[PDB]
Amino acid sequence: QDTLPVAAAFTETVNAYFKGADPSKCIVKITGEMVLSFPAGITRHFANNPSPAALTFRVINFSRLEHVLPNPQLLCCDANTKEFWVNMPNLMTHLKKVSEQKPQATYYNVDMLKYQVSAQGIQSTPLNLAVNWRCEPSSTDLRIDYKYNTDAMTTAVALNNVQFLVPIDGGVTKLQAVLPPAVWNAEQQRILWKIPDISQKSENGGVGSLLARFQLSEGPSKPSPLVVQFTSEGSTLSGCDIELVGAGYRFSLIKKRFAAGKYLADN
Ligand SMILES: [Zn+2]
Ligand SMILES: [Zn+2]
Ligand SMILES: [Zn+2]
Ligand SMILES: [Zn+2]
Repeated sequence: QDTLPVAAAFTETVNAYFKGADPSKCIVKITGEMVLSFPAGITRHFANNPSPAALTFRVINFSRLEHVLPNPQLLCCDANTKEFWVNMPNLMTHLKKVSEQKPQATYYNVDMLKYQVSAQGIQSTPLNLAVNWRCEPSSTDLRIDYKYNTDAMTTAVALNNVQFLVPIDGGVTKLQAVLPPAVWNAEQQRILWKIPDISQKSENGGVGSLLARFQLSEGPSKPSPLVVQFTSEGSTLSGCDIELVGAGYRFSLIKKRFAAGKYLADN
């Protein structure tokens, strides 16, 4: 059983732009990459195997992907499934090069597939947002409504390190009625909320509001984009998975994760 243990990862990035409370105006773009990881020692392995067993895999739910770019050195020579035969001499050349360059490395990550995920508006979005501003001549009311949305992801999984940053115009003298607690950057004139986790297991099922009032010393505030951050582990957005075909290899791990890229909301 000289089967090389190997690892795979899908990593997805969701971009979203929300416009007031109007779902039809939400612009969504999801991208991703599939990466193969080879464990230190592969070089010795290929030293014993000049003509190794072919590395062939199949990507599940392939129809959910569009704009697929296969590694032009390692790949490319029907509905929902696509099979690949990795180019072995080029993979070994590669792995020899990076190994003789980072000999201390515990694994070598190789990019196989770059792709886009067919998205359908606000449904494809793991965190729904609606922002409302009330801009008085000397006062500003800010409301951020968020909703954890399981429909965007393959399996119900938490959002981690969630950040809500928003610039406040008009020269703020004082913060009032701030709920939950946030952090005011004075030098930068902008407010930041942090929630460590959001999910079904969160309070109110992952549905919440961020509230702030601001006293101004200069005119009204002009609303600015809410910028959001979060990461996630244990699920993809695309619903893709990977399988080995043929003998000689084993997946030691298949890591699935996604993260917010440009994730904005306007008034
Ligand atoms: Zn071996
Ligand atoms: Zn096929
Ligand atoms: Zn290379
Ligand atoms: Zn990469």
